[PDB]
Amino acid sequence: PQPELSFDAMTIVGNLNKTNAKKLSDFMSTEPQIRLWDILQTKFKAKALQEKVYIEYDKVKADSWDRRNMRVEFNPNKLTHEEMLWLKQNIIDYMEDDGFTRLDLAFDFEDDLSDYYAMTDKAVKKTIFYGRNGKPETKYFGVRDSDRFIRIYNKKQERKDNADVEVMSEHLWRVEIELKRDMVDYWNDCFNDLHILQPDWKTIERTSDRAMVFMLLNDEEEWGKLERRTKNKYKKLIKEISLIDLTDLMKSTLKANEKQLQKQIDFWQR
Amino acid sequence: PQPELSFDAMTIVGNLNKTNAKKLSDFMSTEPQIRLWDILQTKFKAKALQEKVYIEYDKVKADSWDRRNMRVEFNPNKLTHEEMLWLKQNIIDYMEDDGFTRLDLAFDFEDDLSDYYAMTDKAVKKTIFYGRNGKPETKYFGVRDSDRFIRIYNKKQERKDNADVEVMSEHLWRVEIELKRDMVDYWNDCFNDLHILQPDWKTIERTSDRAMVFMLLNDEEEWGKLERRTKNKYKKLIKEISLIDLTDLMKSTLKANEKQLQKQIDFWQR
Repeated sequence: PQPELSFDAMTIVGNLNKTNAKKLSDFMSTEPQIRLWDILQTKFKAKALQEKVYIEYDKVKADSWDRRNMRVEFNPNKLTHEEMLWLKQNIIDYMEDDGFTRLDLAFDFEDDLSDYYAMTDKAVKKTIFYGRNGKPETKYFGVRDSDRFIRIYNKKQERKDNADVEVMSEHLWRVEIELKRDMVDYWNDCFNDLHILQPDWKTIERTSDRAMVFMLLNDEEEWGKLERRTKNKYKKLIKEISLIDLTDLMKSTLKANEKQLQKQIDFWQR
Repeated sequence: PQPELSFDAMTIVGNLNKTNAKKLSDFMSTEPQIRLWDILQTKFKAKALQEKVYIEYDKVKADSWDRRNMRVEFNPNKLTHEEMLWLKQNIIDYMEDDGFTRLDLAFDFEDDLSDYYAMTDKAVKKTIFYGRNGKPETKYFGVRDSDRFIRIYNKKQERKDNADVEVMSEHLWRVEIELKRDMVDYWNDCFNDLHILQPDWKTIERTSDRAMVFMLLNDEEEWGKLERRTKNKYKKLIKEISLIDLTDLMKSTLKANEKQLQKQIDFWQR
């Protein structure tokens, strides 16, 4: 099936007038439905819309480092159009120099991806959480504080664990692609290096090759020991080996929805 | 070599009088060298000894979980005898029902443990943090909120990352054993189920060799592809190879230091 695609988090950074700082700070105090703390004239913090939006202002940090002085954070999938309009009119519009600092792509699949092998052709860090079973439940590729980070994990299990309403599907896995700083502008093709695979090594006829791969695919630590020219050889081979690569479906769904998603972004920037 | 062993964290939980709550709350306010916040009559938080000791009191949250109402947290390796005596006299003594909630065993090794891994006789959950190189830096066995949790990680790398003074040894790895709640009393012979192992093939110097074996050990059909002259080379190699189990050295060092460690505990409970 085609995976559902959506933005899953958005950060927006901007700068705020002396006049507007207060104006906005003033406004917020009057509304009991917003939660205010860490207040000074140069500082404030806030959560709004039943704690779905984080809002932070700090000028002295902003002056200390040559940066923008207000962030707004939230997940658009959990906001109501009504709400989105409220937030734009009452917060975002009053920011200047405003743009995106974060942007997350969420591909939901109704398959089980435990059984796929997820890989980057690039030489980066990883993290794997295994279940009691010895099988993987959550995978991270890259590091969170970076231009690009990827999670692949069992959404069903994660939703169940979070006491969310249970799901009609028998399997549900997400593939989240966190784009920060300048990478946000390339969201429409950000999983070029990424592949989600599953091959059948038997059908291959070179013997040492098959062993070597089989090991790489069954002890992730063994990548750590391999010479760099070697790493590339086996990266090549892995990709070269598998029939169905879900990358292709992702790229497709992305293209199919590029225009809507694009509009959805444009909305915030006007 | 024999690994250095020590307790690496201690939590102490107790209960505090109405009288003593204030008394202590009063005492602390007078010392500018201790940092007080989140104050109510039922609540208070504090860090002392240059932020090395956390201290938290909460009556409303003690009973709401059916526990004792004050924690004191700290790493004994980073405290001065002077300091330890200060803390006992000015804090711990005024607690009643006092006992240990947490206790961590730290085995430092001057070897490289990258290729070693732990297994209980259970198939518990796991976490592995890999470096950019593809090698493992940190391994977790179990879950942190439990009677028992184990970290094995590169202390050298972790100390370097923490901007600690660099170390004369070329390798330094720790094996931390976090014991909580009732398990603390059994710090002393846990390893009937447990082994810190290196599998057969891991022990080999040679990448191609170790791959080839791993495959032979995990796919029966791969013998069928191999002329006899090869089979023997790997037959030879297999027999030639043993698992290394560090458990034994740990049990030993533990026994060797049981009495000191035991005294070191007794100190706090008087």
